[PDB]
Amino acid sequence: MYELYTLLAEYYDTIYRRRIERVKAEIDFVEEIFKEDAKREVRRVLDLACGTGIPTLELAERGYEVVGLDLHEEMLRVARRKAKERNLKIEFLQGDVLEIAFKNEFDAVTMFFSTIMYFDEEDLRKLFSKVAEALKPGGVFITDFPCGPVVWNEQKGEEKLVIMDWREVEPAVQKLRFKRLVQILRPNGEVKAFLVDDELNIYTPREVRLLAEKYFEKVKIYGNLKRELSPNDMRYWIVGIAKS
Amino acid sequence: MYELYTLLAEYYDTIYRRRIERVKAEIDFVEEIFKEDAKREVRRVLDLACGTGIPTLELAERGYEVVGLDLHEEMLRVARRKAKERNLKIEFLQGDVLEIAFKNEFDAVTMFFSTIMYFDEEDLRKLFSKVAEALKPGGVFITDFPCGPVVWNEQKGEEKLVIMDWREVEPAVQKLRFKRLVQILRPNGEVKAFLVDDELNIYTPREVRLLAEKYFEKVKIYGNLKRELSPNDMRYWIVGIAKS
Amino acid sequence: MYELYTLLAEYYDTIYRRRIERVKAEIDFVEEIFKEDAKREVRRVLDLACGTGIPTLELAERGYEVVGLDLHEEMLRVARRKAKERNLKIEFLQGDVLEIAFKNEFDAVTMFFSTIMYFDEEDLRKLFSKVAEALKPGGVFITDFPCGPVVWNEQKGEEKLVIMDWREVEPAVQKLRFKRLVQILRPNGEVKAFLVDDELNIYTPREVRLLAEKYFEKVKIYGNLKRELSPNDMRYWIVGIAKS
Amino acid sequence: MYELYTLLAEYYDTIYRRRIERVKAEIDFVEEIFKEDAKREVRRVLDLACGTGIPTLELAERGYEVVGLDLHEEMLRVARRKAKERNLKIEFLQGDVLEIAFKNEFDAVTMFFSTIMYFDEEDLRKLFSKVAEALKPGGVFITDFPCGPVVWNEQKGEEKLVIMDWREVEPAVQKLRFKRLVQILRPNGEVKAFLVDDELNIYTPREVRLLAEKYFEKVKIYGNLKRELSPNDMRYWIVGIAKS
Amino acid sequence: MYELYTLLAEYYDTIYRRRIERVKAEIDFVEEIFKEDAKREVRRVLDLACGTGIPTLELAERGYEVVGLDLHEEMLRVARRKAKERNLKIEFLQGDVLEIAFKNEFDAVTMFFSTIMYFDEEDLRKLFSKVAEALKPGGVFITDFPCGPVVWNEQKGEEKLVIMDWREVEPAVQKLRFKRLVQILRPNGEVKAFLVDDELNIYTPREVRLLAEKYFEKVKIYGNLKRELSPNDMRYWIVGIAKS
Amino acid sequence: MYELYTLLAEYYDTIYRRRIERVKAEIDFVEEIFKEDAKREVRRVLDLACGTGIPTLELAERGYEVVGLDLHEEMLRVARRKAKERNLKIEFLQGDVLEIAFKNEFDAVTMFFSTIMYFDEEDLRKLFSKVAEALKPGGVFITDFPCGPVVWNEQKGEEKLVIMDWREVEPAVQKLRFKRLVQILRPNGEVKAFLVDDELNIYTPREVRLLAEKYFEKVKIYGNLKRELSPNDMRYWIVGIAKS
Ligand SMILES: Nc1ncnc2c1ncn2[C@@H]1O[C@H](CSCC[C@H](N)C(=O)O)[C@@H](O)[C@H]1O
Ligand SMILES: Nc1ncnc2c1ncn2[C@@H]1O[C@H](CSCC[C@H](N)C(=O)O)[C@@H](O)[C@H]1O
Ligand SMILES: Nc1ncnc2c1ncn2[C@@H]1O[C@H](CSCC[C@H](N)C(=O)O)[C@@H](O)[C@H]1O
Ligand SMILES: Nc1ncnc2c1ncn2[C@@H]1O[C@H](CSCC[C@H](N)C(=O)O)[C@@H](O)[C@H]1O
Ligand SMILES: Nc1ncnc2c1ncn2[C@@H]1O[C@H](CSCC[C@H](N)C(=O)O)[C@@H](O)[C@H]1O
Ligand SMILES: Nc1ncnc2c1ncn2[C@@H]1O[C@H](CSCC[C@H](N)C(=O)O)[C@@H](O)[C@H]1O
Ligand SMILES: [Mg+2]
Ligand SMILES: [Mg+2]
Repeated sequence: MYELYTLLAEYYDTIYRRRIERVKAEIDFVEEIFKEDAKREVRRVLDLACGTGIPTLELAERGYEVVGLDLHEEMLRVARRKAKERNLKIEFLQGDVLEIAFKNEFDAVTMFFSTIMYFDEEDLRKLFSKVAEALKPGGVFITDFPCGPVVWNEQKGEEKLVIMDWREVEPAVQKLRFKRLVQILRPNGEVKAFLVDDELNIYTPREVRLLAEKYFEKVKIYGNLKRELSPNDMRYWIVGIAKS
Repeated sequence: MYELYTLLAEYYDTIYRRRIERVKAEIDFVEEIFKEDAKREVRRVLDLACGTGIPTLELAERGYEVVGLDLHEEMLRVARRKAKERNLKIEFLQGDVLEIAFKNEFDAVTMFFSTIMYFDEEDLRKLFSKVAEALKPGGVFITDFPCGPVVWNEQKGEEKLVIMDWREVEPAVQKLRFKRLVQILRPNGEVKAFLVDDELNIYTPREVRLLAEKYFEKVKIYGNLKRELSPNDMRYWIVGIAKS
Repeated sequence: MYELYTLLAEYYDTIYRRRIERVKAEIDFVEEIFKEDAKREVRRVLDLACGTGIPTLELAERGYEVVGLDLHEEMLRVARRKAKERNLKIEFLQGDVLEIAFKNEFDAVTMFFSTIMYFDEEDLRKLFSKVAEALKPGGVFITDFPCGPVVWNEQKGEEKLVIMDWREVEPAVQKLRFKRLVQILRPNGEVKAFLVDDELNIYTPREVRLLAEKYFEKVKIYGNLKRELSPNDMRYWIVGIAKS
Repeated sequence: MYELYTLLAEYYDTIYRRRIERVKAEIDFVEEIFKEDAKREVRRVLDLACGTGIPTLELAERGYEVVGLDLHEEMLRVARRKAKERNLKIEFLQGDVLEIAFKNEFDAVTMFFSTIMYFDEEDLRKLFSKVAEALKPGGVFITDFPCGPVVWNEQKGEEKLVIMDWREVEPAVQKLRFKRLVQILRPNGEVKAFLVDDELNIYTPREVRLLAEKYFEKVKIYGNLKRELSPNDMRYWIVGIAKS
Repeated sequence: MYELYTLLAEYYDTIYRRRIERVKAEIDFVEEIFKEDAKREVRRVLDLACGTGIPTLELAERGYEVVGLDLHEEMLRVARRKAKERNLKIEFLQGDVLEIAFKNEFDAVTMFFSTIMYFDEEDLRKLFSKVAEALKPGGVFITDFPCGPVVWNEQKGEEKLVIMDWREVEPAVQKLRFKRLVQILRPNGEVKAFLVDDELNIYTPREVRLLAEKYFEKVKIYGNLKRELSPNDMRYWIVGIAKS
Repeated sequence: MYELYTLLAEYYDTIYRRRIERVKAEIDFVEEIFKEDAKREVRRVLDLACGTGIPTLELAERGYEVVGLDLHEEMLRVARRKAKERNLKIEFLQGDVLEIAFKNEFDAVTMFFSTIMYFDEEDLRKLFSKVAEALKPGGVFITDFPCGPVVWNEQKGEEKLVIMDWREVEPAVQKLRFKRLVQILRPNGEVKAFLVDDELNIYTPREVRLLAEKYFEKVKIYGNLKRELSPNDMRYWIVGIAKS
């Protein structure tokens, strides 16, 4: 597990070129949540499992004081490099999100790009509990998650990446095995291959809300970058608002 | 909605011939639950949304004192007819399960064949609350639910039924539109057709346990007629045990 | 052929409830075309193969002087009924679009909802030629077209419609056989069924442009209700602008 | 079973319009087999399970003396009617092919259009045994066989036929349940529907040969109207040649 | 051909980890067959095409005197290694099963895991003939057989295996081309790949029986580890019982 | 782009072994066109984008005086090598087909195997214009084109090729991204991989005829190696006849 965040860390931004191309639209939505859902001015944000800091840097660019936390130093290495290149001041920390000990010191806490799926029910409750403890009164928690083999390609410099994704689902226990073979091709034909194989957890929007309402005064479920939920939306946002 | 239980009531057992052919194995499992999970002797059972009483009669046949409740008299008419023909004594009552008012008088309450899907979150909570009140200490609540067009046929007397089912899912709001066209063919080619169109709710096993855990001391999740849950099971059983 | 416009005419608006629900967004786009693409003020519009007048009435409601033409009186009957009920003054005429003889008297000519598909190459050229002759200098022609069995349902009063669609394509000759079985169910189960079976022609956006550029000074291809064309758009609009 | 040959007999030729359009191509092949595989002159032919006599009539028209045998009078009625209309002399008899008692009476025995699928292993042996008895030395036995829901349509006069086929396969016992809903639509929308539900047997080319070799000194397997078998052929022909 | 048994021999047990996890369940069934179908005591067993001896070892472990025969030394090397490690006495021989010359020497002869698919009709007869010669009166012959691209993965120590299977079928000649790309990934990304490309033969339960009945006084067809055959079983077992 | 014609040039004929195995039938058709459609005797032929010269050599072998032109020297190297080995005299030239300047000097111009797809509308017009100039009166222009991942394999010497193809279509702009991963496996498992990634253009038969009709007196559309077009043909041939 975590092959994507260690050995493939330097290729993460390449693999997720699309996610980056639309980070601005996503943070526009996040700021609307800060403005309409939060019950306090949002200035300091804790971005959990920040990875290479794609949304982290976008938030920083807009004036937020951001602290990013990630389990893997290989990912943080990339985030710090980009922050330095863009003259953005962000505090990047290594650590497990389940072990944070911040106490009512962030106006908002975020977890971007389906990361709640890495946690089972017990760990998710632990996470939400720690997030609630990290928030200032009226602060908000924001996290997004989604509803044979597929092949695609990207390119980093002279290296071409051919990626093949497939999944194995176990509905009864709400588990999903996400597999991704990444082949890195050099100009002369030499190849290197790495296999991502992570166990993920499947949750419905209602499930997350039920688990979250236990830690936040109010929880909202939104879809498709709008502060509303439509029947056919395919990506969801859970917004937890701390009592003020 | 409810076309299947009103206009098509007399055709229900024909449409669900398969469900009937395996009711004995299902009740064998239910008795195992009464034995291993219930904390009191099970004698009096309340079967909610009993329909034509397929599992209701099988329980009665084994000596249980059963009370069956259903919203539609058309379904109850079939249940009573079969009970009479089989010399089984069962009290069949018409009524909404959400309006029951029984108090500490049933050793076990059941709801067979995916009927929880007819209730949204709010009504499901209301249902579980009333079920808990109806149960006696150590009593158990048992209910089962599942994980373009598909056509199949059955026959009742001289009439042949061609059934076409299809679904429309709204994932965001966890809603499912179950559509079923039932064509009834007579020997001379004359046809009568009826459209079933019910709005159903989509729940995961974890989700139901969460909503139920609030009303029962303990809640268990089982699969495929075994007091355990395997990764690939496709039919689930939720068992609520009243504190004893 | 044309079963949908004769025997099923009174059910057309029911079958296409969705098309109606979004006619306002479509005419908003049409007016943007009038404003930005036309080289003259648009007041009088000829709506060819107007059917039940869905977009025809919407245009009339907005102040345009509209003339609607359709081959089938059964469709016009519906259009006139709705126009009268809404106090909209529209001149509805019966006739073949390939036989129009209007001479430079319309500011714009429209053909809505994939109707160019009913015409093969030769007839399409004839149509475009007649449309060009009907337009005032700087006027515009606007028409939209799209890129096992599928079942769905609608309802008109007490009647329920179960619709099954399937197609048979002949790529070599760019022909498509559009088939639709419409079953009309009455409350007591009695049913009436009609089969739509029309031969349609398949065209690419570039094909239509090449055929249209021969009759209009300038032709534009737009997609998805925007005066631009994106790689993945699935519905197209051809806009022909007459020399001014 | 047999609904297609009784209640739907008068619609058989309509449903199998294509099977008819290429009957000449098929008989050309059959004659090639008489000429190259038969070790005697073929004059008198016994066409088993002749149905509406589609190939039976084509043979007679070419000078062959043919006797057609079928279990259903409803099918023979159509065959005789066509034989009469085309002034072709053919002896059409009603009877079960498993009960024939002919002996050294025919130069060739045929069974067209996948009918062997109606007989299980035991009955197929009985049939082959009877066919061998009916043949004259050097005579030949010829029969063809192939390797949802799917909806299609046809038309007979003013009546339109909408046909929906689907199958249920039992691989272990090599059984196939072929279902076909035939809806007959009148111009005014009135409908008549019949359900075809036959149990068929699945055989591979190898199987048939192994079963036939026991009764014919020589058994050949051909495909796609050629006296050869290619790896990807999808329609097979078994030819049994009686010892001369 | 045979790439899986030569170049990939040391990876066979990894690729077929599941086939191994249920070897005990399979031998339980095999013993049931020895006990109920064999007309003599089974002590000495000949396991044809034994491979890495997965079932061979399970039999020996239960007291049977087993002789394993395989064409490839690379596979036997693995079997002997495991036999040694588990201190099991087994005589592993290299040789072609089509060339065995045993006579009235074994109480039972086995061929596990679909290997009959490697032989065409002619060679399958030769094999069955040899097996019959090798058996003692009342002895039994047992063999199982079943009814893309698909990608899956496994792991042996630090090496990860990504396997991609696809097939090319020739229905007419009942041939199957089974292709499998096995990519072996080292932790540093280095890769080794081998392509499995075997020609296999397609047989139905009926076929095998017809071919076997010629050499065994009694031939039975079973499915899903039970001495019975159900309509939907997908894995079959052929049991040949020598005349006693 | 062009990876297939540069780095993989020496593997082209192996990858397209099938295309080669049927070149004779294709040239048989081409000669029929020279005979029935050309209005002059065909002796000198210009084969544009000749590649490794598969059809080029077949034409030369039949006595035609051929000039082959290709953008990539790597492909021409293979063509010249084969011509030399087969003692065929052909003039192979390097160059862009869009830059040809031949005038009234070829009896026929050809472009085999879907190469028109490499040109957008503008370049295709430019190409047809230059082809017309290169032809002599009554001369003919002939070109053929077709109507997740798919894996297959081939072999060149000791090297095995596993090829995985997939496509990404942009219907609105009629663009297609043809992707092909070619993995070259050596006996010891070592691998070399190359990614083909070309942008292609999608045209219908009618569309090509429209663009061509502008440069040739007559243009014909044929399908499946016959001087006619059938409804279900999947490969098309466009034939331009210069006015004679
Ligand atoms: N327990 C845990 N604690 C901290 N980070 C974790 C974690 N489990 C997973 N992660 C981190 O989850 C991240 C998922 S990738 C998503 C990255 C980033 N938020 C974005 O929007 O692009 C990885 O960087 C991984 O290292
Ligand atoms: N609110 C409600 N109260 C009581 N019955 C209800 C109900 N909503 C739906 N039902 C009943 O739900 C039943 C579903 S059919 C399943 C029937 C039966 N338990 C069996 O196992 O076969 C119908 O008989 C319907 O009338
Ligand atoms: N040759 C022709 N002349 C006039 N109308 C024609 C025609 N061929 C088809 N039609 C008409 O094409 C219409 C297609 S239905 C689309 C209707 C309408 N424009 C809308 O947007 O809803 C039918 O009303 C049919 O009668
Ligand atoms: N036991 C049996 N004896 C005689 N005919 C039989 C039969 N079982 C089925 N059939 C006949 O099988 C026929 C199959 S339909 C094929 C008909 C015809 N040979 C053709 O080529 O078109 C039906 O007409 C049916 O009545
Ligand atoms: N003609 C032949 N003679 C002996 N073994 C053969 C053979 N053709 C194929 N095989 C062997 O067939 C085996 C198939 S693999 C199945 C192995 C083993 N019986 C099990 O149950 O796991 C390979 O080990 C291969 O070497
Ligand atoms: N602009 C251009 N000018 C010349 N050749 C071109 C070209 N664009 C692509 N090609 C050539 O297109 C060829 C396509 S491969 C088809 C090759 C050959 N006609 C056959 O039938 O097998 C390649 O050899 C490539 O180099
Ligand atoms: Mg845990
Ligand atoms: Mg025409």
